[PDB]
Amino acid sequence: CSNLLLQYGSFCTQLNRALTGIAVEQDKNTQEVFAQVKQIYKTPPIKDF
Amino acid sequence: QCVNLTTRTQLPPAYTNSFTRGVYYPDKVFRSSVLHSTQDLFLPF
Ligand SMILES: *[C@@H]1O[C@H](CO)[C@@H](O)[C@H](O)[C@H]1NC(C)=O
Repeated sequence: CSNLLLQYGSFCTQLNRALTGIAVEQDKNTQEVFAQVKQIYKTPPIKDF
Repeated sequence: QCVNLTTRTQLPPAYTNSFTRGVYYPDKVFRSSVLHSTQDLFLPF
């Protein structure tokens, strides 16, 4: 069946490319939402607000 | 009639590495500037 499927490598490459694009897009979404600032501030030890 | 050789100095069989050898045309068709995939009996690299 794999030997018969070899002639559909274009289709399967297209599918894998689409899914890879989706995955990279998800990583990009998370980064652009949360990593707005690249200075990791830490809260002061004392709580006087 | 046929004669069998008697003088022999034999060693264990020797080995070497075949790298990127043994590739042959799988068809009598002319293709130019194409990345073509195939499956057949091939010598592994
Ligand atoms: C070679 O010698 C004879 C023929 O001349 C033959 O019968 C024999 O089997 C051969 N020797 C070996 C070791 O195979």
